[PDB]
Amino acid sequence: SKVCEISGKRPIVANSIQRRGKAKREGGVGKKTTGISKRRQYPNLQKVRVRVAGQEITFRVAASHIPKVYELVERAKGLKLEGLSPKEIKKELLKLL
Amino acid sequence: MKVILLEPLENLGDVGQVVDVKPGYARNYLLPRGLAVLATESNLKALEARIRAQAKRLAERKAEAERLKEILENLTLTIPVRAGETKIYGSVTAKDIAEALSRQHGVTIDPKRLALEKPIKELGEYVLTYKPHPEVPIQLKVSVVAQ
RNA sequence: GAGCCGGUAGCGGGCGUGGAUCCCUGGAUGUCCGAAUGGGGGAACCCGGCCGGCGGGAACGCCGGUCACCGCGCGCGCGGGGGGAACCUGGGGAACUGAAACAUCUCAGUACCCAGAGGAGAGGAAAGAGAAAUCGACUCCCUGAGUAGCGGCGAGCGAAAGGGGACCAGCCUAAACCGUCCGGCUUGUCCGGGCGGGGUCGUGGGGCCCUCGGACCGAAUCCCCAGCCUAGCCGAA
RNA sequence: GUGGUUCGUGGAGCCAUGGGGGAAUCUGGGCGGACCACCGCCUAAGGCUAAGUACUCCGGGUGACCGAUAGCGCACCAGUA
RNA sequence: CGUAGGGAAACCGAGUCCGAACAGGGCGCAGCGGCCGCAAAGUCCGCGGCCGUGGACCCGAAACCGGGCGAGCUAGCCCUGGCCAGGGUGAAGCUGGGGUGAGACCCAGUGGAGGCCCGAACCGGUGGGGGAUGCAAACCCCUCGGAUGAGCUGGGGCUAGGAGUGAAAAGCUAACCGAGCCCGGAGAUAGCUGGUUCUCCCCGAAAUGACUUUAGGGUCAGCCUCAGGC
RNA sequence: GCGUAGGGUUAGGCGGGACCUAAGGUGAAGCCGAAAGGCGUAGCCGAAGGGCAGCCGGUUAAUAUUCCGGCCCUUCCCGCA
RNA sequence: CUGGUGUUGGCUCUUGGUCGCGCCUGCGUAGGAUAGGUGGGAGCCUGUGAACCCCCGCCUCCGGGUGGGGGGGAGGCGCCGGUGAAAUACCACCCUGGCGCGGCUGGGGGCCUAACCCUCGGAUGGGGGGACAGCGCUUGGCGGGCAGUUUGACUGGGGCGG
RNA sequence: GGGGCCUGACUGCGAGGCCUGCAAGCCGAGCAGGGGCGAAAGCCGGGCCUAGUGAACCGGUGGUCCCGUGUGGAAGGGCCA
Ligand SMILES: [Mg+2]
Ligand SMILES: [Mg+2]
Ligand SMILES: [Mg+2]
Ligand SMILES: [Mg+2]
Ligand SMILES: [Mg+2]
Ligand SMILES: [Mg+2]
Ligand SMILES: [Mg+2]
Ligand SMILES: [Mg+2]
Ligand SMILES: [Mg+2]
Ligand SMILES: [Mg+2]
Ligand SMILES: [Mg+2]
Ligand SMILES: [Mg+2]
Ligand SMILES: [Mg+2]
Ligand SMILES: [Mg+2]
Ligand SMILES: [Mg+2]
Ligand SMILES: [Mg+2]
Ligand SMILES: [Mg+2]
Ligand SMILES: [Mg+2]
Ligand SMILES: [Mg+2]
Ligand SMILES: [Mg+2]
Ligand SMILES: [Mg+2]
Ligand SMILES: [Mg+2]
Ligand SMILES: [Mg+2]
Ligand SMILES: [Mg+2]
Ligand SMILES: [Mg+2]
Ligand SMILES: [Mg+2]
Ligand SMILES: [Mg+2]
Ligand SMILES: [Mg+2]
Ligand SMILES: [Mg+2]
Ligand SMILES: [Mg+2]
Ligand SMILES: [Mg+2]
Ligand SMILES: [Mg+2]
Ligand SMILES: [Mg+2]
Ligand SMILES: [Mg+2]
Ligand SMILES: [Mg+2]
Ligand SMILES: [Mg+2]
Ligand SMILES: [Mg+2]
Ligand SMILES: [Mg+2]
Ligand SMILES: [Mg+2]
Ligand SMILES: [Mg+2]
Ligand SMILES: [Mg+2]
Ligand SMILES: [Mg+2]
Ligand SMILES: [Mg+2]
Ligand SMILES: [Mg+2]
Ligand SMILES: [Mg+2]
Ligand SMILES: [Mg+2]
Ligand SMILES: [Mg+2]
Ligand SMILES: [Mg+2]
Ligand SMILES: [Mg+2]
Ligand SMILES: [Mg+2]
Ligand SMILES: [Mg+2]
Ligand SMILES: [Mg+2]
Ligand SMILES: [Mg+2]
Ligand SMILES: [Mg+2]
Ligand SMILES: [Mg+2]
Ligand SMILES: [Mg+2]
Ligand SMILES: [Mg+2]
Ligand SMILES: [Mg+2]
Ligand SMILES: [Mg+2]
Ligand SMILES: [Mg+2]
Ligand SMILES: [Mg+2]
Ligand SMILES: [Mg+2]
Ligand SMILES: [Mg+2]
Ligand SMILES: [Mg+2]
Ligand SMILES: [Mg+2]
Ligand SMILES: [Mg+2]
Ligand SMILES: [Mg+2]
Ligand SMILES: [Mg+2]
Ligand SMILES: [Mg+2]
Ligand SMILES: [Mg+2]
Ligand SMILES: [Mg+2]
Ligand SMILES: [Mg+2]
Ligand SMILES: [Mg+2]
Ligand SMILES: [Mg+2]
Ligand SMILES: [Mg+2]
Ligand SMILES: [Mg+2]
Ligand SMILES: [Mg+2]
Ligand SMILES: [Mg+2]
Ligand SMILES: [Mg+2]
Ligand SMILES: [Mg+2]
Ligand SMILES: [Mg+2]
Ligand SMILES: [Mg+2]
Ligand SMILES: [Mg+2]
Ligand SMILES: [Mg+2]
Ligand SMILES: [Mg+2]
Ligand SMILES: [Mg+2]
Ligand SMILES: [Mg+2]
Ligand SMILES: [Mg+2]
Ligand SMILES: [Mg+2]
Ligand SMILES: [Mg+2]
Ligand SMILES: [Mg+2]
Ligand SMILES: [Mg+2]
Ligand SMILES: [Mg+2]
Ligand SMILES: [Mg+2]
Ligand SMILES: [Mg+2]
Ligand SMILES: [Mg+2]
Ligand SMILES: [Mg+2]
Ligand SMILES: [Mg+2]
Ligand SMILES: [Mg+2]
Ligand SMILES: [Mg+2]
Ligand SMILES: [Mg+2]
Ligand SMILES: [Mg+2]
Ligand SMILES: [Mg+2]
Ligand SMILES: [Mg+2]
Ligand SMILES: [Mg+2]
Ligand SMILES: [Mg+2]
Ligand SMILES: [Mg+2]
Ligand SMILES: [Mg+2]
Ligand SMILES: [Mg+2]
Ligand SMILES: [Mg+2]
Ligand SMILES: [Mg+2]
Ligand SMILES: [Mg+2]
Ligand SMILES: [Mg+2]
Ligand SMILES: [Mg+2]
Ligand SMILES: [Mg+2]
Ligand SMILES: [Mg+2]
Ligand SMILES: [Mg+2]
Ligand SMILES: [Mg+2]
Ligand SMILES: [Mg+2]
Ligand SMILES: [Mg+2]
Ligand SMILES: [Mg+2]
Ligand SMILES: [Mg+2]
Ligand SMILES: [Mg+2]
Ligand SMILES: [Mg+2]
Ligand SMILES: [Mg+2]
Ligand SMILES: [Mg+2]
Ligand SMILES: [Mg+2]
Ligand SMILES: [Mg+2]
Ligand SMILES: [Mg+2]
Ligand SMILES: [Mg+2]
Ligand SMILES: [Mg+2]
Ligand SMILES: [Mg+2]
Ligand SMILES: [Mg+2]
Ligand SMILES: [Mg+2]
Ligand SMILES: [Mg+2]
Ligand SMILES: [Mg+2]
Ligand SMILES: [Mg+2]
Ligand SMILES: [Mg+2]
Ligand SMILES: [Mg+2]
Ligand SMILES: [Mg+2]
Ligand SMILES: [Mg+2]
Ligand SMILES: [Mg+2]
Ligand SMILES: [Mg+2]
Ligand SMILES: [Mg+2]
Ligand SMILES: [Mg+2]
Ligand SMILES: [Mg+2]
Ligand SMILES: [Mg+2]
Ligand SMILES: [Mg+2]
Ligand SMILES: [Mg+2]
Ligand SMILES: [Mg+2]
Ligand SMILES: [Mg+2]
Ligand SMILES: [Mg+2]
Ligand SMILES: [Mg+2]
Ligand SMILES: [Mg+2]
Ligand SMILES: [Mg+2]
Ligand SMILES: [Mg+2]
Ligand SMILES: [Mg+2]
Ligand SMILES: [Mg+2]
Ligand SMILES: [Mg+2]
Ligand SMILES: [Mg+2]
Ligand SMILES: [Mg+2]
Ligand SMILES: [Mg+2]
Ligand SMILES: [Mg+2]
Ligand SMILES: [Mg+2]
Ligand SMILES: [Mg+2]
Ligand SMILES: [Mg+2]
Ligand SMILES: [Mg+2]
Ligand SMILES: [Mg+2]
Ligand SMILES: [Mg+2]
Ligand SMILES: [Mg+2]
Ligand SMILES: [Mg+2]
Ligand SMILES: [Mg+2]
Ligand SMILES: [Mg+2]
Ligand SMILES: [Mg+2]
Ligand SMILES: [Mg+2]
Ligand SMILES: [Mg+2]
Ligand SMILES: [Mg+2]
Ligand SMILES: [Mg+2]
Ligand SMILES: [Mg+2]
Ligand SMILES: [Mg+2]
Ligand SMILES: [Mg+2]
Ligand SMILES: [Mg+2]
Ligand SMILES: [Mg+2]
Repeated sequence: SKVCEISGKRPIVANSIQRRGKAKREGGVGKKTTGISKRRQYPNLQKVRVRVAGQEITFRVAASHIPKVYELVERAKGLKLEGLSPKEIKKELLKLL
Repeated sequence: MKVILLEPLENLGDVGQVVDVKPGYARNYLLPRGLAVLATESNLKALEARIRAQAKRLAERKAEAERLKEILENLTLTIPVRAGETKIYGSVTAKDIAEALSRQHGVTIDPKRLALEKPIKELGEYVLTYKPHPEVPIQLKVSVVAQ
């Protein structure tokens, strides 16, 4: 229920459509809409605790790009990173995206 | 997920082998505990490479030795010593053998590698294994004679 | 170019050809509040740290300078914060009403809220349009047309191509390949991250590899100028 | 599962994407209204880009616009009493 | 826009559609004088009446919705303080005596409990009369309830619009609360009521029928009117 | 208690600050939300609670525990013991 | 509330389907005898030691089959013809069903731990829960808790009746 | 009322009219196609008659082979019942 830190995904808005009756293709009169109401669709966000530079880094990223986190990590090896703090190692990774 | 292993894991895969397992198992267990690596591209070349060197050096030695052998195999180590008849007074050791091959034939060696538990004490004609590289032995005939 | 000290006369005193008042551009000063930012705060109030000065000055007080938070970049530098009548784009987003009731539908993604930008904003150089065997980025107006189609085919909704006009313009990167600086351990023909070169297209193009051949284009950034703006002046009888 | 387009599931493609599965580099791939083939158009998943366009707090010109119950709520010390 | 129409369409075309048809039927097809002039289909701009779309003749709702403002009145709670004259009854407990095997328990003194009692301040508002363009958009007088409790009260706070509080009356939430107020969508909608401004001249109605979630509103016909034609 | 003009409010000790904490308010760290914003130990803000050293009298047309008088007290800076 | 899937992993047991192999198994007149099908097909067997005797399982349509183990240890079945629709030694490819290893999955049981969640003056860690729960896309249901509306006209006033 | 052979309980149209606000509902000679009863003239487009019914929208089934969204097909439609 927020924003992927890797994909920039974000809660979009979708309608909840309610339909009744038989379709045409099933040899029926056709579908009928009985009630449309906005919903909202969330990205399947999850936590991703990783340890980098002897420091724990956790992302609130959607389940889609989870394998990108480790990529960032894997890609971050070539960086002066010791001595830094968590928020510092995060920002340094994100800059790789 | 295809992964690269860092330590052989029972009934799973040999060190350096590449297997395909459940992503949950790979990233919540094998990668944390330094037990394996993503079969990526980046740190997939680094595996394709160290096999070369490790195959290059071994292939190097197993040739820097065959190069040796041919040096030996076509010659004989003669050792003069003081003795009456077939039993020697002193003794001829590998370190002794070393001096010779160093002395004559301008070759250097490691006595420890040479196979010869008991220091020779009687004369005759001997063939002894040097064992410079396993699976790659040598047969060096040494003529120990007196005077 | 002869009067002036605002609307405003008077009391009381001045100034102006040694060119004032007045008008236009630049500069200085500019208490206190306000994004307000040293700290607090019931805005314009209250209380501090540091460096330097004043007073007879140590306590007390005044004066000048500096001290909030955030992002980015190798404690110090550039930037942000807020305001603006509507106009613009993005994130959200109703209802009365219409359907002569009403739920799909309409009103309408309009009103409104929020973030952002700017003198404009958006869009924009085809993974387009769509039947011409053709067109050639995008934007706007006309027209195409209330056509095609959409619709409890009810009320109602409503295009695009093409054509005629305004304007006119096209570019930089990413990846392969060459080189270089750094750091990681699992020692290289390695992987990773910076920078530079190279490259950017659809008759497909580009790299590397041979082979043949070796000046004309030109900016949207910079500079000089005319032109224009912000006070004015001459002006027949 | 939705949103946009004239398209209200309709035969429903095209553009966009919240969820799942998940490739390729020109012998590639998206498109031409479900789908298949032929024939054609284009070349996504990085970005920038003047003018022609919109508004009017501001200044100016002009009206078969008003003329103090009109014209802006205010012609005057008005967003005031 | 017009010059060609017919058909659901391919498609034919002064014809075409249903059809086997040369049949029958539907919708269609053709200026005036003496080349000239004149008239005209059509089309274009003006003017006029009327219709469609927009607030569409003017004013008026009760209500719906969106974003903001309000708990300085009132309701509940939180934090901190304050107030309750005087008099009356006289619980447990204690002391002692009687009492018994020890007790329970009975009496006298002490003692001072209680959403206890009477009565001011404070808080309330039972009944009556006055008041009624009032002193007052809830007041005055007499009587009356509670009055150490679930009490009253100052000050600083928090909770709000389909939401808050509510010892519960749908009461209260800034003097009208069955969903507050302001501003906006907005000129909402109103088939209802009202209102519609100079003069003269000619004609001159209807209040019926049919259908109508229609019956005090509308569509067609009927009755009125105007221009042209017969 | 209205119109015009002039005059009048004097604190180291009375009240509030440079002292403190309450409900509550805000709010390093940290958490949450399409934006706006909503939470949140510490810390800060927050009073009619806590803490802190002035009592009597005289004076003016108008102020005084504020000026005057007498008698007391607080805190801070420097210096001596 | 709920099934499927993402977050979401490890090991073993017991069952279900699949492909891979060892395999084995199929019963009418007729016909040596218990014929799975289409072949290939007139020779295949033994020191990879034969007719025939005995010992264990296997299926048993009660007749046999097969695997076997010992003795002996060198013979036996094909075409020929009996025979039937189809016919036999032998060599493949497929079925019937059934058995064990391997695959790959679906259920159920049990246990881990590392994701995830709670907790611990100590926090790259300890401890409990535990791949369930929470959460995301999705299916279906319950659902006046709230939301938008409908609840007809004629009528000797409306309603009831008609 | 009885019985014989029969399917006109037709297809393609249909002059002219009743009724009439619209839309509907009603009668209908005759022409061709192909048939039935009759010797023939002739009758027959269901029933002596007047009620036995329901407009459009949406969709089902058979047929037609009209359109087919670059082209040939298909999806989906239109016409007939
Ligand atoms: Mg849904
Ligand atoms: Mg169909
Ligand atoms: Mg529908
Ligand atoms: Mg995770
Ligand atoms: Mg995935
Ligand atoms: Mg990327
Ligand atoms: Mg003056
Ligand atoms: Mg004077
Ligand atoms: Mg000053
Ligand atoms: Mg400040
Ligand atoms: Mg502040
Ligand atoms: Mg100083
Ligand atoms: Mg001073
Ligand atoms: Mg200062
Ligand atoms: Mg701004
Ligand atoms: Mg928008
Ligand atoms: Mg809403
Ligand atoms: Mg509505
Ligand atoms: Mg309206
Ligand atoms: Mg209407
Ligand atoms: Mg409307
Ligand atoms: Mg309506
Ligand atoms: Mg209506
Ligand atoms: Mg209604
Ligand atoms: Mg709309
Ligand atoms: Mg918007
Ligand atoms: Mg802002
Ligand atoms: Mg702004
Ligand atoms: Mg411009
Ligand atoms: Mg731009
Ligand atoms: Mg391009
Ligand atoms: Mg047109
Ligand atoms: Mg038109
Ligand atoms: Mg219709
Ligand atoms: Mg619309
Ligand atoms: Mg165009
Ligand atoms: Mg054009
Ligand atoms: Mg122009
Ligand atoms: Mg051009
Ligand atoms: Mg490099
Ligand atoms: Mg090429
Ligand atoms: Mg440029
Ligand atoms: Mg002049
Ligand atoms: Mg839609
Ligand atoms: Mg459908
Ligand atoms: Mg759709
Ligand atoms: Mg289109
Ligand atoms: Mg998606
Ligand atoms: Mg191709
Ligand atoms: Mg391809
Ligand atoms: Mg595509
Ligand atoms: Mg596609
Ligand atoms: Mg396609
Ligand atoms: Mg296309
Ligand atoms: Mg197509
Ligand atoms: Mg092709
Ligand atoms: Mg194209
Ligand atoms: Mg591309
Ligand atoms: Mg852009
Ligand atoms: Mg621009
Ligand atoms: Mg422009
Ligand atoms: Mg102007
Ligand atoms: Mg005038
Ligand atoms: Mg005038
Ligand atoms: Mg006036
Ligand atoms: Mg006025
Ligand atoms: Mg006047
Ligand atoms: Mg005709
Ligand atoms: Mg005719
Ligand atoms: Mg004419
Ligand atoms: Mg006209
Ligand atoms: Mg009209
Ligand atoms: Mg309107
Ligand atoms: Mg009007
Ligand atoms: Mg009005
Ligand atoms: Mg109104
Ligand atoms: Mg309502
Ligand atoms: Mg409501
Ligand atoms: Mg209160
Ligand atoms: Mg109060
Ligand atoms: Mg109460
Ligand atoms: Mg208290
Ligand atoms: Mg108290
Ligand atoms: Mg009392
Ligand atoms: Mg008492
Ligand atoms: Mg006691
Ligand atoms: Mg006693
Ligand atoms: Mg008492
Ligand atoms: Mg009492
Ligand atoms: Mg009492
Ligand atoms: Mg009361
Ligand atoms: Mg009373
Ligand atoms: Mg009362
Ligand atoms: Mg009374
Ligand atoms: Mg009386
Ligand atoms: Mg009374
Ligand atoms: Mg009375
Ligand atoms: Mg009143
Ligand atoms: Mg009253
Ligand atoms: Mg009284
Ligand atoms: Mg009393
Ligand atoms: Mg009383
Ligand atoms: Mg009481
Ligand atoms: Mg009492
Ligand atoms: Mg109390
Ligand atoms: Mg109180
Ligand atoms: Mg209070
Ligand atoms: Mg208060
Ligand atoms: Mg509140
Ligand atoms: Mg409300
Ligand atoms: Mg509201
Ligand atoms: Mg609100
Ligand atoms: Mg409520
Ligand atoms: Mg109010
Ligand atoms: Mg009220
Ligand atoms: Mg209401
Ligand atoms: Mg009120
Ligand atoms: Mg507003
Ligand atoms: Mg409106
Ligand atoms: Mg209404
Ligand atoms: Mg008059
Ligand atoms: Mg009538
Ligand atoms: Mg009708
Ligand atoms: Mg009806
Ligand atoms: Mg009536
Ligand atoms: Mg009429
Ligand atoms: Mg006439
Ligand atoms: Mg007085
Ligand atoms: Mg006075
Ligand atoms: Mg006077
Ligand atoms: Mg005086
Ligand atoms: Mg004093
Ligand atoms: Mg003080
Ligand atoms: Mg101080
Ligand atoms: Mg404090
Ligand atoms: Mg807060
Ligand atoms: Mg707090
Ligand atoms: Mg402090
Ligand atoms: Mg205090
Ligand atoms: Mg105090
Ligand atoms: Mg004190
Ligand atoms: Mg004090
Ligand atoms: Mg004292
Ligand atoms: Mg005084
Ligand atoms: Mg001392
Ligand atoms: Mg799952
Ligand atoms: Mg367990
Ligand atoms: Mg789960
Ligand atoms: Mg979560
Ligand atoms: Mg559902
Ligand atoms: Mg209810
Ligand atoms: Mg219900
Ligand atoms: Mg409700
Ligand atoms: Mg309701
Ligand atoms: Mg409504
Ligand atoms: Mg009625
Ligand atoms: Mg009737
Ligand atoms: Mg009646
Ligand atoms: Mg009556
Ligand atoms: Mg009546
Ligand atoms: Mg009647
Ligand atoms: Mg009834
Ligand atoms: Mg008969
Ligand atoms: Mg008969
Ligand atoms: Mg016959
Ligand atoms: Mg007729
Ligand atoms: Mg008629
Ligand atoms: Mg009928
Ligand atoms: Mg005939
Ligand atoms: Mg005949
Ligand atoms: Mg006959
Ligand atoms: Mg007839
Ligand atoms: Mg009948
Ligand atoms: Mg009969
Ligand atoms: Mg009926
Ligand atoms: Mg309908
Ligand atoms: Mg036809
Ligand atoms: Mg086609
Ligand atoms: Mg065709
Ligand atoms: Mg073909
Ligand atoms: Mg076909
Ligand atoms: Mg079809
Ligand atoms: Mg069809």
